[PDB]
Amino acid sequence: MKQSKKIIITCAVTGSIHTPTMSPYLPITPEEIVKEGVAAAEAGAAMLHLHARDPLNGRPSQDPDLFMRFLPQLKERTDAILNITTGGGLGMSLDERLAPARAARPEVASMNMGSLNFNISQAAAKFDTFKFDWERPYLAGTRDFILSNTFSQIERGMTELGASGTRFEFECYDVGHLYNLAHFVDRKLVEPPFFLQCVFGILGGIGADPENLLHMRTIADRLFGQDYYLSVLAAGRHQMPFVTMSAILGGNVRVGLEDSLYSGKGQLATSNAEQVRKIRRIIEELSLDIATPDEARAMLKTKGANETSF
Amino acid sequence: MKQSKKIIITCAVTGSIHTPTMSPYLPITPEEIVKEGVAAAEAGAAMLHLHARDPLNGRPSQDPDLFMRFLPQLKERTDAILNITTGGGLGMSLDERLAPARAARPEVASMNMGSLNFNISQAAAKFDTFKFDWERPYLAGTRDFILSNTFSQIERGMTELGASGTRFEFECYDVGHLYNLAHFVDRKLVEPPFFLQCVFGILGGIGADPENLLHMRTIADRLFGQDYYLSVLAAGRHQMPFVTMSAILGGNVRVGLEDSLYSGKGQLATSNAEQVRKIRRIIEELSLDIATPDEARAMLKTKGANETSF
Amino acid sequence: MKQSKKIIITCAVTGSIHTPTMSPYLPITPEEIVKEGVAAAEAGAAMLHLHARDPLNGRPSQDPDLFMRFLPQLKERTDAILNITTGGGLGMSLDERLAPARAARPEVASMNMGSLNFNISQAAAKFDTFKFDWERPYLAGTRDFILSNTFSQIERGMTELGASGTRFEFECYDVGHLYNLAHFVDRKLVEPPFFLQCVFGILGGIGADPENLLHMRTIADRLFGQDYYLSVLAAGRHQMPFVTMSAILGGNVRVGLEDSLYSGKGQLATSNAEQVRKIRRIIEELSLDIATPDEARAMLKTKGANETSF
Amino acid sequence: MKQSKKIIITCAVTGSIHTPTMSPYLPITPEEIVKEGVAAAEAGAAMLHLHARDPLNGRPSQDPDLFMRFLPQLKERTDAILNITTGGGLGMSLDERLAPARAARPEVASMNMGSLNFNISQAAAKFDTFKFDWERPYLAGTRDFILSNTFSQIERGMTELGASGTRFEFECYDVGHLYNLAHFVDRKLVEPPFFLQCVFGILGGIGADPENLLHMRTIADRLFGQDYYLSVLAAGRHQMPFVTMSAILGGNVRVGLEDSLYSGKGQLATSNAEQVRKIRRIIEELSLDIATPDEARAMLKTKGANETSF
Ligand SMILES: [Zn+2]
Ligand SMILES: [Zn+2]
Ligand SMILES: [Zn+2]
Ligand SMILES: [Zn+2]
Repeated sequence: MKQSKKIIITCAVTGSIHTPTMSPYLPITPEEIVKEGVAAAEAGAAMLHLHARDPLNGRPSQDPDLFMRFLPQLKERTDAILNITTGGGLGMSLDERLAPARAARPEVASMNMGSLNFNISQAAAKFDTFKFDWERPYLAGTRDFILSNTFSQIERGMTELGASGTRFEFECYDVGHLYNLAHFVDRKLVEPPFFLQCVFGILGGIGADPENLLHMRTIADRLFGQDYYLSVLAAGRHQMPFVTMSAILGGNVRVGLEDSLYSGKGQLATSNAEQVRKIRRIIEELSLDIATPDEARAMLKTKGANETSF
Repeated sequence: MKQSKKIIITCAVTGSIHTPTMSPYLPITPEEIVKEGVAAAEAGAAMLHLHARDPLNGRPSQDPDLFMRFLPQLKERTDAILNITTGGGLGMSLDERLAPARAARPEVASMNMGSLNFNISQAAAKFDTFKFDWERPYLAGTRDFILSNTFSQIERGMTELGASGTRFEFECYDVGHLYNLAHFVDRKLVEPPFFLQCVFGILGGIGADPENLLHMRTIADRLFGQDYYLSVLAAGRHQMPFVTMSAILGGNVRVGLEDSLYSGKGQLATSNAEQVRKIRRIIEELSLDIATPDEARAMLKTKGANETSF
Repeated sequence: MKQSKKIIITCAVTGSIHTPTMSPYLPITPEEIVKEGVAAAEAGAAMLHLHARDPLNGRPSQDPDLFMRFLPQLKERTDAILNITTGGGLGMSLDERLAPARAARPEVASMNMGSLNFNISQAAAKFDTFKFDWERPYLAGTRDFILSNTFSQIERGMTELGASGTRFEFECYDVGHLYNLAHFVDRKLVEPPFFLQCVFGILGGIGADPENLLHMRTIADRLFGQDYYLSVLAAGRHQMPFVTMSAILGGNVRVGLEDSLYSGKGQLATSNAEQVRKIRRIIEELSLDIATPDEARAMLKTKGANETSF
Repeated sequence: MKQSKKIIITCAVTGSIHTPTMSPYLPITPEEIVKEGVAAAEAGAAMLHLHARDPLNGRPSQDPDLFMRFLPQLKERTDAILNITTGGGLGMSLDERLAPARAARPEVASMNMGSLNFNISQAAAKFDTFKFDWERPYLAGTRDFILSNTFSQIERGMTELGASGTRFEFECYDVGHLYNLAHFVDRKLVEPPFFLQCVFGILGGIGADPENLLHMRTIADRLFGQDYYLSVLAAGRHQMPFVTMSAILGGNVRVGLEDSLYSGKGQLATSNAEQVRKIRRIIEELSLDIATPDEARAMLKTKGANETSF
């Protein structure tokens, strides 16, 4: 693992797992996404991980037109690296999923490193009523859902998006995902540095037990040595302890309303900025420091803000 | 983990990953499966893990009629526990996959604990020619293949097969599979003892690095304490070191031509019995001992040989 | 490991490793020790780990008369649990080392769980001049020094101090110390709960690599299950990351000028209270909470503040 | 860790922990040591780890004259590398301990990497009577014993024995010993390759739990990368499982009556050769292979058999 002299704080603004019923502070409209992205960047986020939602009901959408209603606006108001999801909403085809990144030609895109069960159905039991008709069926339908990323699908994404100079945020939900990445690294379909994002607490993925983070770092060191950066995200209540653990291990951090709707125990976060501010305070207490957007670009070896199609 | 006073040697006779071109000793016909199963049992295998193949070309098949051409014969010639696959051939639907276990009502059935990429396409590069037309497309098609076991699919299998008194061999290909099992254990859809089979070396699953075995045991201890038995299988050259490691850790062992076509380095195994004999010799050198079929039945708490439908 | 609903912050006020030349803020006199202990307790320290020093030159001393110049004063000004060292100054005999605890009959005493090389000689290279004649020879002499705690010595300490109702802070500097404790636990010379203090970063002990903390917790879980509390201290720059890691793992924390002379990177701590305040802020950011002295007494099952001989 | 293409089998012939009462097959006289060393070498031992004993009563002795009654004889009858203990008998001074290696100028000498409690007193409870007067007091006296290896002592041994071209077998009884070695490696007092011998199961050292071996390998990889060879020994019943684990991990193996008096469960070993033969059979079952003495010399980079003073 390459030691992160300056820590990259990534903010995942809204995602596609949480639904409108779950929090009145979930960013939905393009205008809310811009406002939240800017606030997160101003709090210290060097990178913004972005999904789009239907502006009226919050349903996940990979419509590039919705992305074009916030990407240019974010670019004009902040210098944060704009990271586009290729995961999108649960149930979308690969064509739908790659559309935004293909249209935008971003500096960074997420790249899910394996197929797994992705079960968020238990969340539905916490709510007796739902604001929109799509929410309960969406959550319930995940009991029989696989977030698909076959070796052929990964290779296609790497080839098509790699061609425009995109660098990837490799999302690794389990130990096997590290080995899946090693397969591609050995075939030279991606070049170092590898930005490895370990994901904890999803039902279908690796659990949010600390031993799992240290284990994944040990395996990543064995497979990739000094050619990778560690980043960490964890679901809900696990977010702060896991990203603090990452900082301590010489890694990078991902926070945001996509991953947890809470600022702290029993308290809904009113903004992405609250979580960015919190992890930054923790980092500072540990005598560590954060990366600026341009320091992050140099770490990830991105193509530059001026080379995108927005 | 419950310490295995007597070690269960499971023999996986033929499987569905290896193809006829790869070895002339791959058991194909029902008569070959009976002969091999009996030899494996006589060498010390307490349990036989079974798949069927098209008798003419070796193509994987979950036709219950093919199973009925070897199950009664095995039952009459050995007292080994007959474990029926619910994985079957790669590309089969869940209906096809559950058919043999539903017809046979076996003491044990395999139960795959999560969805994963299952890529055996690299095997094709080792052979310039193939005996049968189905082999190359089968292997190549795995680049875009997911061995599907959604939470809904797992629950269906547990409910339908649990109803006939079947005990499961829980196949865990990655750390997330342990957490997937814990979900069901917490909901009481399966009762202890849990026979956990950790699977190493599949491209799409956890790699065959020793640290992965000890890590999975640590996590299983945290999730299940004294309610589980550890078993281990590893692909190809990793088979013997991994099953020896399992024995040393107080676990059980799985060998067989399903998992490795080799008796030792650079030597094709002429029979399943060769591998069973080898692991038994290693066990004996370590001052350990193997379980008889009935000792295995008492460990797994099976319904008994007389309660099956064959 | 028993989960620490409320975290015990222990403050090690001065120790015997750091010398006066190293910081003008090192507490030396009994009056400085009282002032510092009170400030640390008021900042949130539930327990104070105490050593004495020669009031004129700061040389470590296990003279019970020096302890009696701060113990009654601390008892009157705070309700913090007073933990007396049985380690004392490097080079002292066991008779000298046990004298303060034997005289004071404290609620808690430290108990070093094994013999190890204890080399602090490298610290001398950071200073071209020393305030007092004893400092350089003290540090240099540690190259050929063993902090002695033989099985006979440990048994004597446990027997003599156990007789007065003392509970022990078991100081474990390496993995073997856990096994040394297990030997005594199996012989029932100490009763649960076991307050295990893992010590990282001493040359001669286990290094300050995160993997070592998680490993020691895994081994402690195997040896002691639910009968122990985890506490952690780390030398110098490692203090804050290690105690934060402990908090995240469900453990307790030890800070203080005994272990690190710094408040943060490149900044000498002016008081023990600075470090207590810092770890408390980190704890609060993680949505965790600290234990009051009486909550700590209930956790450790101490004899009570009124049952000491001061 | 450097992968051991050929495995070095070291045979520790007699040691100083086991006493004559414990087995009639314990090698005592110089003639017995020669006979046993030759048998062990002929069974496959590339290296012989040697201690001397009083020929009449078996009491440990570091008298160089006793070593000269077996070293020339071993050199003439086998080409095995002769490894001389600098540990010797428990209770000896460093002067006594270094005498044999200083006189012999061997290719290899053992080098204990830290001070620890070394308690073998529990062995006495297994015997109601003892053959010789020295045995019970020797064992009982270990309750209050430290195997001393201070940083000054280690440096002296490295300097004095390094001067004659000796390579060291670094005996590491706990994780802290790895860090102790790193201190010397960083100061260039020893040059690569480092032959690291991890020692499990001594009361006062790290316990014989498998996790401890994998952990020590992880730490050694972090501290020394590709500059070291792993070797393993374990006490009594732990010997075979631990050395088999080492083989599986790409390490080397140490067996012998010094470490275990047993050939297998409930069976006293009649000769060192029995254990060498057993580990060699296990190695061969795993499709691994052993090193010849000269292959071992090339691995360890020894000065050659002709450059010793015997
Ligand atoms: Zn996302
Ligand atoms: Zn199968
Ligand atoms: Zn202290
Ligand atoms: Zn020895």
